Amino acid sequence: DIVMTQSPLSLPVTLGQPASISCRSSQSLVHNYGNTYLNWFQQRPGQSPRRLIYKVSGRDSGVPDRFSGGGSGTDFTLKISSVEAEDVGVYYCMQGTHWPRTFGQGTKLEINRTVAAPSVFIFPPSDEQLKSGTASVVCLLNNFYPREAKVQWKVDNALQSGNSQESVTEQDSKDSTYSLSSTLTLSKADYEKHKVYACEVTHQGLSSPVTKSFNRG
Amino acid sequence: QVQLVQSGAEVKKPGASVKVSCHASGFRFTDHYINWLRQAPGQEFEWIGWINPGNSVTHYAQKFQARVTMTRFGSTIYMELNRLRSDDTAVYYCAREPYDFHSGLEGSLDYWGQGTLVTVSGASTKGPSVFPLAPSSKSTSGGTAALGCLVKDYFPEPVTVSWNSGALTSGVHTFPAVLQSSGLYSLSSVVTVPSSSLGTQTYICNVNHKPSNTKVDKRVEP
Ligand SMILES: *[C@@H]1O[C@H](CO)[C@@H](O)[C@H](O)[C@H]1NC(C)=O
Repeated sequence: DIVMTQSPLSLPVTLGQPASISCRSSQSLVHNYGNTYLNWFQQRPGQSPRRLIYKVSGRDSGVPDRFSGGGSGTDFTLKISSVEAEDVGVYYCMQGTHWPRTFGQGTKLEINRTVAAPSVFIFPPSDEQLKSGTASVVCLLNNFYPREAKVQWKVDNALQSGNSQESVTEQDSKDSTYSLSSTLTLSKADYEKHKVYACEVTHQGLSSPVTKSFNRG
Repeated sequence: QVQLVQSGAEVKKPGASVKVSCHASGFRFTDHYINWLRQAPGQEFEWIGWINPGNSVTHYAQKFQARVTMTRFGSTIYMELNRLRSDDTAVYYCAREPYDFHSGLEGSLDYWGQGTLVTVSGASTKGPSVFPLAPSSKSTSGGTAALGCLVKDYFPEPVTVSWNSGALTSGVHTFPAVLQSSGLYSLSSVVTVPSSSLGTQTYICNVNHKPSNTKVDKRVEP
């Protein structure tokens, strides 16, 4: 019932460069008095959608001039003249000609910027947590690009093989960077079997691997 | 100013019902009707339906026609979804759609709510434990220190975390949650502050897990 298709599902764009996304409809979106109800929404990481374009080529005050929209019938295009840091997120097209309302799959605008070295920190288990029976050591990687980074847990120079979890944030809306959190979790027993806990980090912005570490005591 | 403030994150068991709220302000329902949609994480948006918040006349998509009910009271619009199933777990949104007395509903959405997470699970809910991530000499960089809060062992998602009652938002990174082998989630929120301030300023993590009605204010000292 009116299917929407978007042509680049993922779009890596360097800053200051243009970008274009295509929307294709299974039917004509022209309605009544010649209005073509095609909309373009933006959805930044962790936010609600925001309308950029209405009626194919309309743009509200507040939506930047670098956003434009065109096309006709069953073939439309959203263009950003010069991509900026806040343009990061997923863009959707939505028809309003018929019911039900239908969206595209969304285009993920992956923003590309200069290489950034991560800020590597580490946190020892809390005192409140140790009284519970488990111990969690946290390795923190702050604001780095590209997204690819390796975190390795070392317990007295022994490479760990399966006692940690990992998580990466979405791309930052200001510096186009990433952040990563690793959590090594053991029993209070296994925590008290060793002395030195370290996280070794490998990233393109580091000439040599940065090893953060703390020893019990 | 236009605001669409939705209710808190909910968790129901399969077969039960969920009722989501959307409180509107800054406009009138005379010329603005309310749409309800939803978004599964991996999926795109699915359109649920619309209501005229004046006469409470509804229009549902056939996918939800049998088990959805949109209502209104005052300036609050409700969306009830019955006979819940596992694939009904998604973030539900309300959205504004302007109305012209000639040509009717404009085919667009201008303002959205912040959305509410709804998860369908038979498992019992569990509040989170909150442990400090204390700023150390191993936490200091270019004269900057990093501190945080570790939110562990909760179910289900989500947990919202603020710092100093919303007085601190700069440098905050609340990481996506991770599923443990226990079947419980765990995430870590951190913030970078001046190291010179570790003895003058107070840093509190405010943790809220509405599915369990759990509120934890943890103080992080160096
Ligand atoms: C991303 O942007 C940088 C900065 O100009 C550029 O040098 C680089 O070629 C771009 N892409 C890749 C693959 O590095």
